[PDB]
Amino acid sequence: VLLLDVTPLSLGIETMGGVMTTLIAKNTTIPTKHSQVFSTAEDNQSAVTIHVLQGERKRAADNKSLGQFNLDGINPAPRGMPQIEVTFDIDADGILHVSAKDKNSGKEQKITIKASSGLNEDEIQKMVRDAEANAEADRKFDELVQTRNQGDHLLHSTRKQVEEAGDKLPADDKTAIESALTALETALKGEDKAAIEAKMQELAQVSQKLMEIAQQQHA
Amino acid sequence: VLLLDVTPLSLGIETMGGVMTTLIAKNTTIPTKHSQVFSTAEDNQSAVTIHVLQGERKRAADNKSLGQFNLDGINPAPRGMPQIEVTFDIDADGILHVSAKDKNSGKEQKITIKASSGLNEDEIQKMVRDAEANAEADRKFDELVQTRNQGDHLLHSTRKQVEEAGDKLPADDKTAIESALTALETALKGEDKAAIEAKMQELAQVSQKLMEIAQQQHA
Amino acid sequence: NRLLLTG
Amino acid sequence: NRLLLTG
Repeated sequence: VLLLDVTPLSLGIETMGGVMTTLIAKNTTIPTKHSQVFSTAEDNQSAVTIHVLQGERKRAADNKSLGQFNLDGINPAPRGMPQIEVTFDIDADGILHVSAKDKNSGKEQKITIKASSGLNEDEIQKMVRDAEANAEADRKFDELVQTRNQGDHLLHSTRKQVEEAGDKLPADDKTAIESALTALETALKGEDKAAIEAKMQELAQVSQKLMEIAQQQHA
Repeated sequence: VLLLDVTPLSLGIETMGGVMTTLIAKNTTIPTKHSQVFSTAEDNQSAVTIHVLQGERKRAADNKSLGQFNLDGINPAPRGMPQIEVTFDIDADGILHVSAKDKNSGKEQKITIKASSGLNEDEIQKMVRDAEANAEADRKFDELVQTRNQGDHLLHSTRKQVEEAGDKLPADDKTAIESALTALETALKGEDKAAIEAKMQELAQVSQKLMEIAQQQHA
Repeated sequence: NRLLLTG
Repeated sequence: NRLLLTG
């Protein structure tokens, strides 16, 4: 009552795009337990890597790594379908227990992190400073990743739809679409937000027939 | 230099789940212009409603509505494929210009909001208070929506995959899957996070064959 | 990827 | 829906 034991920095994991996703927010009082369900980034992905982070930055690499572990045995499935439940649990002793559980198999892997692990009071100070000092740059990184991720969904989806469409798709249309997917894929390999959005726009402008087919196909 | 004109509250729009998505953060200095690309929530959706909000709450209904407008003319497409670019732009005069543009057609609709619109200094005060007073409840709503949205993706995806699979899927498997989809769909109609996660888990446990087929189908 | 509804 | 990679 005169004091309360809180998390000095945010705790989370690295997600697609190299962005930190927070499971336990800064200044949360312990004990505390939070969970979130994630999925795979690639089709037929057999394992996921859980990279535990401490910090306030948006870029995962800009935060303090507390450790990493893998959860394997994920059964073949389209990407984004597997259910990997990640749980962060800080007990009365300030020990952090991170678990990843495949909801299909029930398979689970854990990493335990001592209360003394992480950044010390000075590092914590520098961290809170760096974050405020770079709120803008992080916002930019934040939007780029959102763009990359949207373009990646578009690329992946469109390819599946072209396959499902087959003969239904006119030769002219398929030719424009496949040229646009190549450009989009090359763009995603970069760091230029505008270029990625340009390629997505192109794809959107030439995929109108494919969109109708795909829509009708499941309607 | 002695003063700077900033946004007292966050500005954004309502997204699927009835959650507020922020385009311009609290205390941003103007002029300022930010954009984000959204998509449709339903297959063959022909229009989207842009509901402009001012506030710090996670629940859209808990924030101040600044107005709404529709962007129609969206061409038939699977849900989540259309590219609707939403731009919030606050000029030197403090006037907010919100635009929604379909990247396929280039069609665009806008709503202009006077610098005097929104919550007054007292309301702003009450708002910042309410948010801190309800940070926990909002975190809960935040996770429920994330769950609802994940279950909705699972329901939608699985149904498409069952269709694409057809004969490839064993009678026993299809029967378990279709019973699980019905349960999941009923669960999404509720407010119980645990129930939705239970149904998603069930689906994950009985969809392992479908997952292999769907994966092989596009591999 | 964030979605909007038709109102 | 947030995704993870294989490391």
